[PDB]
Amino acid sequence: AKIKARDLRGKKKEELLKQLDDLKVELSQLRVAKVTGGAASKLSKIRVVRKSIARVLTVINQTQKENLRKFYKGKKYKPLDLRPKKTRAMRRRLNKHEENLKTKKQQRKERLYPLRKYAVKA
Amino acid sequence: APSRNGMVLKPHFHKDWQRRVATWFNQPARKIRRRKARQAKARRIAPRPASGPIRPIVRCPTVRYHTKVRAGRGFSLEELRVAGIHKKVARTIGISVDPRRRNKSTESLQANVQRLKEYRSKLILFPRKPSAPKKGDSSAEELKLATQLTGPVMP
Amino acid sequence: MKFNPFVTSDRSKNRKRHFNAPSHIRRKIMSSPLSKELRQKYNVRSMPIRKDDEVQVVRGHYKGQQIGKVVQVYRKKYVIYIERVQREKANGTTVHVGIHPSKVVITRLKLDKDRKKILERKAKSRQVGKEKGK
Amino acid sequence: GRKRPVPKGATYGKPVHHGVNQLKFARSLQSVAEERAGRHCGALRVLNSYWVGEDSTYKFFEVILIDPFHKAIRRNPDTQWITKPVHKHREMRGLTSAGRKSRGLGKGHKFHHTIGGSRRAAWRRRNTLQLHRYR
Amino acid sequence: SSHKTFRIKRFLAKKQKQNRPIPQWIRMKTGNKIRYNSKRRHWRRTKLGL
Amino acid sequence: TKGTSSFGKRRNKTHTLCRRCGSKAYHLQKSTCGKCGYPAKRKRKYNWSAKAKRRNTTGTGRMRHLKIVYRRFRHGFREGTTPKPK
Amino acid sequence: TWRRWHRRVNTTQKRYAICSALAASALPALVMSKGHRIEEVPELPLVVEDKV
Amino acid sequence: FIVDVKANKHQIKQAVKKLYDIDVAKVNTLIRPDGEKKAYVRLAPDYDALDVANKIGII
RNA sequence: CCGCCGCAGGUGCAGAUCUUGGUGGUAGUAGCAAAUAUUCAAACGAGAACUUUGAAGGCCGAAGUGGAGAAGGGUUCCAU
RNA sequence: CCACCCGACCCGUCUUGAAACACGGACCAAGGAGUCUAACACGUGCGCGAGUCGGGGGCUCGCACGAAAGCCGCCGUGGC
RNA sequence: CCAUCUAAGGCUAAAUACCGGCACGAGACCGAUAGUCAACAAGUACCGUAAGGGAAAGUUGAAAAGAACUUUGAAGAGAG
RNA sequence: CGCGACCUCAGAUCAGACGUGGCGACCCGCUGAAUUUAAGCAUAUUAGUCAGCGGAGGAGAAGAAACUAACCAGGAUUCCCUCAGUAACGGCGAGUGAACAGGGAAGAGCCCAGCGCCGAAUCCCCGCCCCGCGGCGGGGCGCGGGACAUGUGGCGUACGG
RNA sequence: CGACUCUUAGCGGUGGAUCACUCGGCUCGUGCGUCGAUGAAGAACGCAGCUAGCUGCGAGAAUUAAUGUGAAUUGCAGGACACAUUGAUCAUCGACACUUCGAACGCACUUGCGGCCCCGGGUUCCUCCCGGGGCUACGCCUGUCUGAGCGUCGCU
Ligand SMILES: [K+]
Ligand SMILES: [K+]
Ligand SMILES: [K+]
Ligand SMILES: [K+]
Ligand SMILES: [Mg+2]
Ligand SMILES: [Mg+2]
Ligand SMILES: [Mg+2]
Ligand SMILES: [Mg+2]
Ligand SMILES: [Mg+2]
Ligand SMILES: [Mg+2]
Ligand SMILES: [Mg+2]
Ligand SMILES: [Mg+2]
Ligand SMILES: [Mg+2]
Ligand SMILES: [Mg+2]
Ligand SMILES: [Mg+2]
Ligand SMILES: [Mg+2]
Ligand SMILES: [Mg+2]
Ligand SMILES: [Mg+2]
Ligand SMILES: [Mg+2]
Ligand SMILES: [Mg+2]
Ligand SMILES: [Mg+2]
Ligand SMILES: [Mg+2]
Ligand SMILES: [Mg+2]
Ligand SMILES: [Mg+2]
Ligand SMILES: [Mg+2]
Ligand SMILES: [Mg+2]
Ligand SMILES: [Mg+2]
Ligand SMILES: [Mg+2]
Ligand SMILES: [Mg+2]
Ligand SMILES: [Mg+2]
Ligand SMILES: [Mg+2]
Ligand SMILES: [Mg+2]
Ligand SMILES: [Mg+2]
Ligand SMILES: [Mg+2]
Ligand SMILES: [Mg+2]
Ligand SMILES: [Mg+2]
Ligand SMILES: [Mg+2]
Ligand SMILES: [Mg+2]
Ligand SMILES: [Mg+2]
Ligand SMILES: [Mg+2]
Ligand SMILES: [Mg+2]
Ligand SMILES: [Mg+2]
Ligand SMILES: [Mg+2]
Ligand SMILES: [Mg+2]
Ligand SMILES: [Mg+2]
Ligand SMILES: [Mg+2]
Ligand SMILES: [Mg+2]
Ligand SMILES: [Mg+2]
Ligand SMILES: [Mg+2]
Ligand SMILES: [Mg+2]
Ligand SMILES: [Mg+2]
Ligand SMILES: [Mg+2]
Ligand SMILES: [Mg+2]
Ligand SMILES: [Mg+2]
Ligand SMILES: [Mg+2]
Ligand SMILES: [Mg+2]
Ligand SMILES: [Mg+2]
Ligand SMILES: [Mg+2]
Ligand SMILES: [Mg+2]
Ligand SMILES: [Mg+2]
Ligand SMILES: [Mg+2]
Ligand SMILES: [Mg+2]
Ligand SMILES: [Mg+2]
Ligand SMILES: [Zn+2]
Repeated sequence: AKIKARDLRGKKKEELLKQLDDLKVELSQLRVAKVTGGAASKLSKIRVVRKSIARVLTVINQTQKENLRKFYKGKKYKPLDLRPKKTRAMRRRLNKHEENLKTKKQQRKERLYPLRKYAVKA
Repeated sequence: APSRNGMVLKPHFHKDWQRRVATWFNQPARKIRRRKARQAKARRIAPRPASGPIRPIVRCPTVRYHTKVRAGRGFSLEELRVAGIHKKVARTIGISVDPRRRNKSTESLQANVQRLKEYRSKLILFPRKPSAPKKGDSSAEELKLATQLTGPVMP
Repeated sequence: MKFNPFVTSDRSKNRKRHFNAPSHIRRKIMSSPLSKELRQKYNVRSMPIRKDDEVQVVRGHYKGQQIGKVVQVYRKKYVIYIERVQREKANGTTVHVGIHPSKVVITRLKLDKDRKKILERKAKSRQVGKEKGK
Repeated sequence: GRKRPVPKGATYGKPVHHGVNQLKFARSLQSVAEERAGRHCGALRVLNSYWVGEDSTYKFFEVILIDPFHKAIRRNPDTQWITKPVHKHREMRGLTSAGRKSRGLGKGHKFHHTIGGSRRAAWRRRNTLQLHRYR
Repeated sequence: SSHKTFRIKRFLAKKQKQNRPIPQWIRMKTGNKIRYNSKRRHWRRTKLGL
Repeated sequence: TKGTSSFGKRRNKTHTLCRRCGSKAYHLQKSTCGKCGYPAKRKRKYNWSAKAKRRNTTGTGRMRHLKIVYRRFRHGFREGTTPKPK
Repeated sequence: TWRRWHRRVNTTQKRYAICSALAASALPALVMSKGHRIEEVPELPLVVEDKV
Repeated sequence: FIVDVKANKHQIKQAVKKLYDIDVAKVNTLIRPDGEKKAYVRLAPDYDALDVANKIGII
């Protein structure tokens, strides 16, 4: 049949691995057919199976990582791969809370002397 | 080599001048960019004057220019003290303050003191809370008269 | 005259974008006029040509009234093959001759869910522009 | 001072440039001390330094360093300036008190060499030929 | 030489695999200008230099 | 004998392939590369050769990661989000 | 690039050129000399109402 | 067999053993000039290579 | 693609032992002369002074024109 | 194209003097050398004139042309 | 005598620069010996131990319709 | 003897973080020629330039006077026009060469230490719970730990407080 | 009488000028102005059914997911559940993936040699062997633990 990532979403971990195994077995047979003569139909199935394996593996990896993110959600420390990447320099910049910190002296100035809305008559 | 009658010239072209030549092909683009920034700033700060805060009258120094006056950096602390304006408040309401300037003569001090008072009459002060006004300009005054004063404030 | 500063009028640029356009853009480039009856029926002037569309060749040596089906849209070559638009190779093999889709007129459209969605978008917009011109 | 590090004292030039000894470094030994402390501790920011002693061969300075990623530093708005990336290796760009003393900065008749921010900035401005569009 | 490191042997492997003529069907493809492999190395004429 | 005859005795390699830059300039006895300066931490680069600088500068390779950063910049380096499902 | 591309013209001389150009545009002999096909034009200068 | 260059004789023996459900007596590996690793996998005497080749599809 | 009125310039070649590309006379010329040597028959083949096989006459002559390696080469190895 | 009569040495160059037993040039094609910037002088053209000049800036709901053009005047600061 | 500031601690946007980079627009520019070295599998082929040096090279046709078939030749190559 | 406190040190694959290298047009800090000009040449010039080294950012650096002036005075920095090829420097040769005032572009000001007063009133880390909630945190608690009187924080900085 | 030679024209060659063309430069301008121990720049090797270069990519290798799009891709072939509308292709790209060397990180740079922890197998019940996973670089900050000192002291 046609392997679609949509169908693999609901499948369990065990049967996802089993599907991966059957595809890997089939690809090995196709590679045998490549060197043992082999019809054009068998050769052209190599790409179909190869991409089918990638489709199954992507679903497994995507499922496995999102489970980690749910487990590590709310934890103080998370694995580096599960952390925001962005750029090294953006990761090393002050956080929004630190950037919004004001000294009491600065807070007192803003309270006492706020910028006023005014107009001047010509 | 000189030839017949001519001026003795010493052109300052013995360094690698060709490496440091500033052309002005972005001058039209620079003028456009400055104009747009001026317009953007004016829209942001409306209805406050576009040019900026009011500046004082100062007399230009040296014998070459002491007959002329111009806009100064900011009103001195003595001028603000006589006018009755707190130095911290002056900046919020659009008055430039220059703590470095000292008034040597009373004529200059009175000229700027009068300038500050006349500015204060012309000022329309919007309340911080539109619903609740305390010591701000009248609703009628704010509603119609307020408009962005283009050009230097009280040239 | 063009006024958009972000749209180029450069001959080299427009030729470069045209001859290196990806296939999905080449689909739009390969649009063809609808027939008068189709234009009146759907209120649409032009559609991107599709395989299994009946067309008339209206320019070139194969111009005529014959209705032929589009059998292949070779976007890489910017040309389409029509079922009776062929010629005789030396050895006797019959090969289709490529016709640019702007030189054919669609007489029958291959309607499916996507074409019907596309047609009702163009007609809604053409009509909305009338609510402008008026 | 700073001996000219040429092999066997040979400079291979005109006599004006034949000097090897009696030469002086442009920056002070306090500036060099800050540079050494800053280079060794690349993860810290050099704030200032002060003298603590000297003998005939050595001068001793104590450099104040700040860790720019400690919370007591990043959560204090008065010291948040040192945590910004533009303040990386201030001692290596002549931005500490000891470093800036050698740049010729200052206000007035004495400091005309560095109008524009640096001696290089002033030299560039004064040696750039401004060719306007309309001449 | 018969004595060779793994890195040098792997390097010589890539150079042998690259030294092949173009497939004949490359020429039939649209917009083709490659009429023959211009990067063909002959062991006796031009040396790898390693 | 300094010419043709002396050319026959060349059978020992001064340089080999560098493990950092891939050029065949890794001096074996000196254990240093005359191209990139390996094993020095910093890359060997001189303003006296602009040609040499442009032969290996940023841009002559793959950009396996930069050309992803250039793409991600145009959207503000967003992460942790996906387009709405269809 | 630092060739002298641009040129200065005195404002008075620029204004004189506009005056001469306007004066010549009112002379049918000079407009026709520019191949402007005005043989059926009612008048020179040609003025039309402002609702245009 | 043509095998991955990363693999060693222990891995090749273990892979062949339970890919094709046979027993292996000896593994001799070489790296051919095109950079591939070729493994000569000699099976146990009870297993027949011709029989296994038929099940694989080699012949 | 050009005429006319103006505008602008990287605007006119025989030379620079000029630069790059091409082409001649020389000229079917000089030359294909270091280390003794080839011959007969057959085969294959469109085609044989030169390939192969057989026969003959020779040479290297064990410090080899023999048999194997190191370095270097890197597939040149082998078959078709 | 050819014939005949009279005339007729190979150009470029340096040079007092070149057909020179002075140098460069086998041949052909294409490329190939007083430019541009700043300054100054004088001469000529144009505008205004005891003045003259905005070149820097600003204004005109920037933007095909238009990066142009127009305007400023308590923008003439300043230059001459 | 007077004037003027208050060193030897620190922060700070704008106006400014930008022959690298990511996108984009334009030109009285060049037009394959020109324009970037590079319009092409170009920093490629190739050279050098190496640092480094570094090319040449665009165009069938509207569409391959890229010349079936006959004939001479071993074929390249011809004649129809 | 030993048991403790502190000080000065050391080890750890200790818990959690941070630096390295690249690019380098523009920017900052150093180092730094000679060709060249002077019809020779050594000071000078080239030039604080090329090459060399280090450090950054989207700008950098500079920056709120130990300023300019000498006027009826101006008033942080940077950039533009002008000042000006000027004052000045110079085998006073060749050559070199700023600034202040004026007009503009932009315009923004501030914080400590000290000196005092407030029962350290201050900060970091850890554990738990509640709420916004991709870790950004807010609060509450803890006879939890540590920093800190060799001085944290509030107030206050030459315009005075 | 010819050859031979020269000149001029026709045609044929040789050569690639000229003209026309231009998905390329050059110059100016504008907006933005973002790399890296969460492994960059660069290098190596590998990856397509037929594919060597260029390009693209990383053992999921000329691509996976997703979103948009809406019937192709194409030099040949193959697949009607691999010839698909239940989504071809292309674009976008936020998810996943991402070999070796490289600041390059166990040590060394030979695919050379270790150490610690966990899992599976060798009937493992020890040693040991094989496979797999995690970790093991330098500097530095805060904090912790373990300590050193005829450094300064207190108590006994
Ligand atoms: K050997
Ligand atoms: K001569
Ligand atoms: K001659
Ligand atoms: K899709
Ligand atoms: Mg305070
Ligand atoms: Mg302004
Ligand atoms: Mg162009
Ligand atoms: Mg020297
Ligand atoms: Mg110096
Ligand atoms: Mg800064
Ligand atoms: Mg600063
Ligand atoms: Mg200064
Ligand atoms: Mg100058
Ligand atoms: Mg050889
Ligand atoms: Mg020699
Ligand atoms: Mg050696
Ligand atoms: Mg072996
Ligand atoms: Mg031209
Ligand atoms: Mg010329
Ligand atoms: Mg010529
Ligand atoms: Mg001549
Ligand atoms: Mg002969
Ligand atoms: Mg001979
Ligand atoms: Mg003999
Ligand atoms: Mg013998
Ligand atoms: Mg002998
Ligand atoms: Mg003579
Ligand atoms: Mg002569
Ligand atoms: Mg003679
Ligand atoms: Mg001579
Ligand atoms: Mg000659
Ligand atoms: Mg010519
Ligand atoms: Mg005149
Ligand atoms: Mg005027
Ligand atoms: Mg324009
Ligand atoms: Mg204008
Ligand atoms: Mg005047
Ligand atoms: Mg005046
Ligand atoms: Mg501060
Ligand atoms: Mg041409
Ligand atoms: Mg070229
Ligand atoms: Mg070239
Ligand atoms: Mg740790
Ligand atoms: Mg660095
Ligand atoms: Mg740029
Ligand atoms: Mg001289
Ligand atoms: Mg001379
Ligand atoms: Mg000399
Ligand atoms: Mg100097
Ligand atoms: Mg330099
Ligand atoms: Mg950056
Ligand atoms: Mg700035
Ligand atoms: Mg102050
Ligand atoms: Mg000033
Ligand atoms: Mg003057
Ligand atoms: Mg002096
Ligand atoms: Mg100087
Ligand atoms: Mg000034
Ligand atoms: Mg205090
Ligand atoms: Mg001809
Ligand atoms: Mg030819
Ligand atoms: Mg997909
Ligand atoms: Mg070894
Ligand atoms: Zn290297």
